[PDB]
Amino acid sequence: DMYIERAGDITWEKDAEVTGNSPRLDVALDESGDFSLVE
Amino acid sequence: GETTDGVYRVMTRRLLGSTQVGVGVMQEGVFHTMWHVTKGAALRSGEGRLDPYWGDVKQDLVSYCGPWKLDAAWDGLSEVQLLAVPPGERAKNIQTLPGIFKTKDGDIGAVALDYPAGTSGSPILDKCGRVIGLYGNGVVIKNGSYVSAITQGKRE
Ligand SMILES: Cc1cc(CO)c2cccc(CC(=O)N3CC[C@@H](N)C3)c2n1
Repeated sequence: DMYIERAGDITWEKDAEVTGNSPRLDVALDESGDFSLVE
Repeated sequence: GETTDGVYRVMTRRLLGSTQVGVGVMQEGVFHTMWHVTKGAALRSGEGRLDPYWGDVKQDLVSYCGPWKLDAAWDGLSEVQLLAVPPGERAKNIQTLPGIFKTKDGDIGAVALDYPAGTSGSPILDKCGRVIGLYGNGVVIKNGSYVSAITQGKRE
């Protein structure tokens, strides 16, 4: 049996840690909702 | 139960200790998460019970107590914040410029940020603090690193 606990407000936080890249990826989505790399 | 807007942890006791299986968003009295987190099972909020209302395994989305409410979209240009909520750790904004999932049915936002699977359901925000989608359905790339779709549902 599953339960929820509050973990914060939803707010844009100015000067948050800035990171991660921006790849353009060719993908397929199957009937099971799993993404895959179309190569 | 607790129906304050904001982000919440999704926990189970069915395994050793209390385990965080995912994250979700409460807005306008509706709780929003990813299908792979709850499997469409009911949820507890104190004494309150949350029953599933809508879901789709292919979108990997599910709403509790009402229809999907989150309709804001990545604009295709601006940076975004992943409001990440990892197991055992406090809520942490992470700013990024999304990449792109190219598919036969269209192009989708994607964020290249790697976090435990228990983080599945954490929201992604625009500069106005609106939820443009949820984190935790994506792919492992050549490097072995994880990339997640910005998964958004349709509001009626
Ligand atoms: C293997 C892996 C690794 C990482 C990070 O390294 C993940 C981060 C967030 C979320 C998921 C879960 C996920 O993407 N799906 C489950 C359901 C299916 N449709 C996709 C992660 N799965």
